[PDB]
Amino acid sequence: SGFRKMAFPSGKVEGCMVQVTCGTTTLNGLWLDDVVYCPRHVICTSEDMLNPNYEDLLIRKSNHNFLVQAGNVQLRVIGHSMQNCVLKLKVDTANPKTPKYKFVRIQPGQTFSVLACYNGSPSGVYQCAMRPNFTIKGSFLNGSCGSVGFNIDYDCVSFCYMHHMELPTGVHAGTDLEGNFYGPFVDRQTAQAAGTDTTITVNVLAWLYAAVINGDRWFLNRFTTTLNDFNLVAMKYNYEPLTQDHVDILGPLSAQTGIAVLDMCASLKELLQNGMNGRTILGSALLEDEFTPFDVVRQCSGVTF
Amino acid sequence: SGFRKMAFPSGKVEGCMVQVTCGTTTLNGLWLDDVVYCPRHVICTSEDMLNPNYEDLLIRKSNHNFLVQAGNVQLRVIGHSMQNCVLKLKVDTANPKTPKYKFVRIQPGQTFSVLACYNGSPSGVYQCAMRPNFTIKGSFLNGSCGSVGFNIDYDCVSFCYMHHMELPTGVHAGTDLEGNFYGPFVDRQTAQAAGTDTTITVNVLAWLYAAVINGDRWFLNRFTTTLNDFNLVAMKYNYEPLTQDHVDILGPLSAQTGIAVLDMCASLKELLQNGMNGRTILGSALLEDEFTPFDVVRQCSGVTF
Ligand SMILES: *[C@](O)(C(=O)NC)[C@H](CC[C@H](C)F)NC(=O)[C@@H]1[C@H]2CCC[C@H]2CN1C(=O)[C@@H](NC(=O)OC)C(C)(C)C
Ligand SMILES: *[C@](O)(C(=O)NC)[C@H](CC[C@H](C)F)NC(=O)[C@@H]1[C@H]2CCC[C@H]2CN1C(=O)[C@@H](NC(=O)OC)C(C)(C)C
Repeated sequence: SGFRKMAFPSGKVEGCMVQVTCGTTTLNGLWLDDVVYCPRHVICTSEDMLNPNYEDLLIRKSNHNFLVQAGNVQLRVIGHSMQNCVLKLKVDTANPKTPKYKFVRIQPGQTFSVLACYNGSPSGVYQCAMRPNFTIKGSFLNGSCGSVGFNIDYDCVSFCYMHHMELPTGVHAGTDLEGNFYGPFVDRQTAQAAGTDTTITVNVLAWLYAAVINGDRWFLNRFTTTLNDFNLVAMKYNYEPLTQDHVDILGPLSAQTGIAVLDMCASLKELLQNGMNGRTILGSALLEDEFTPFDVVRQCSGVTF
Repeated sequence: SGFRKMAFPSGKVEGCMVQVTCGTTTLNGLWLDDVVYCPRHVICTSEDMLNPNYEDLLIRKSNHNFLVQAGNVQLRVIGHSMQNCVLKLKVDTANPKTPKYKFVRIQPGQTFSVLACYNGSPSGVYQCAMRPNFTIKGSFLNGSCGSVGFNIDYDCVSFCYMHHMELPTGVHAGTDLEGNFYGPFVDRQTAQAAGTDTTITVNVLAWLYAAVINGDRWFLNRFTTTLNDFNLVAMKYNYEPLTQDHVDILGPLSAQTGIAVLDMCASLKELLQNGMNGRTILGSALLEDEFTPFDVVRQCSGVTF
């Protein structure tokens, strides 16, 4: 038993991390087969940043201007191109540690692990969610740009995030591995504010199921609710609507515990309207929304990779 | 900015994880050079467990009875011995992925990462603290025995924990890599209860410094306290005494923020006596005690490995 915020094992991603330097700027890149992916702003100084013309800056670079280091070893760059907000540096050596991988654009509410890196060297790993407002609540210092987020399914690493920016209040924005930002954000140092965030209702329910599985049952009430009536309450408390798809996705946890989803919704409604009254659930004094149903099953069933 | 519970990158440990089977029992082992370390209870059935005589059970085993698998590959066992609560299986192949390593017995209050594993395959990684009562609040399912806890210092993996048991209320007990339990516990299925736990005061202070560094300052008051007067309050709230060593260890964070440790102690005293009043600190509605001062510096300074 027990329940922790649990990241994927990071080894398969660690073997892909490199350092990319262009001029004065150094950040991280991702080396897969014979391509290194990194944020396009490696080609900028911190005066280009107010509004860089990246296409223009890149035309004045050539392959040799990119210093790519995998540990101690320089990798010779033999081609380069820009795809949205990422650069692809073709190198003359394929990474022998490349795992089976895919690039995937994740949906808001889904979780992933971040391997935070500096100068191509991993610092730590932690689990995040893509927030409904397309930011992530990460932990990043200057030098972490190009760090990636990912999920692992058996042997296959699905890369979903590359770090680019920090927005006001210490939240983070970035791209998929095709270089397309999540959310309305752009890679320039200009006033941009995230939309107002919302709580990921299906994930809160998943975490209440995790609590039940772990024997922390105190909040289960004797009632039920309709989907529509629950959503009227979710709206008031800035929770996202619960859909029938969400109900179906919660099916495995509902079956395991014998608690119908709409019964769990009645218990969550009471928690929203009345509070926790100083009690905890799974050691938390707030309702947690960064565990997906799959995260709960994986952690409560021992899924390995 | 940002602050997350952050585990060490797990790759160097993943490359050491194997499966060990003896008879009906399968669990995880740690393969370093030509030795596999695992819990001695691999030689038990789940009837031996009330009170096994491990020395006696082991005399009736020979090398070939231990099936050790590293991924797809069986490793031939050529020697075995017992050291306290761990078995050491000598194998005929040295692990080529062995990192620089040490075995270290950590002190209560210190943190480490756990790589949870099943059938020799890693499932996830998370950060824990050794509690003052010598348990850890982990996340472990049957099959996770032999999973290890560790810290990384640049290139060197310091292994500090191997998982053996779960105690009432879903907390966990285990050994160092010399097989000596943390705490009074024994590897048998007999009534054992942890001592009453306490809150790790120096770590709470470290986390308040992390909050200040991240701009979450609301709880800083205008006062100071003496060490003695603070400890009288810590005692009442089941917090461990703060020592001068702790004050000195907090020096780097105090210097960074300009807040003297005893001034931060006055702010913590007020939080203990008055509560948070529904506010959060670093996104938490409770005071967090599983970040050490070093954890805060590492995460707020970008230390890599
Ligand atoms: C990376 O570029 C990096 O690590 N480089 C070595 C950094 C990481 C900063 C934090 C830790 F996330 N990101 C930037 O500095 C980006 C930069 C590229 C896109 C536009 C440029 C500014 N920038 C920012 O994050 C700014 N954010 C901002 O303008 O938001 C509207 C701030 C944080 C520098 C003000
Ligand atoms: C490991 O042995 C394992 O994973 N084996 C495949 C397990 C892990 C159990 C949980 C997830 F931690 N541990 C045990 O079952 C141990 C076992 C070895 C030492 C004594 C034996 C009982 N045991 C327990 O953890 C029991 N704890 C207990 O007796 O505490 C006083 C319980 C949890 C099985 C009752």
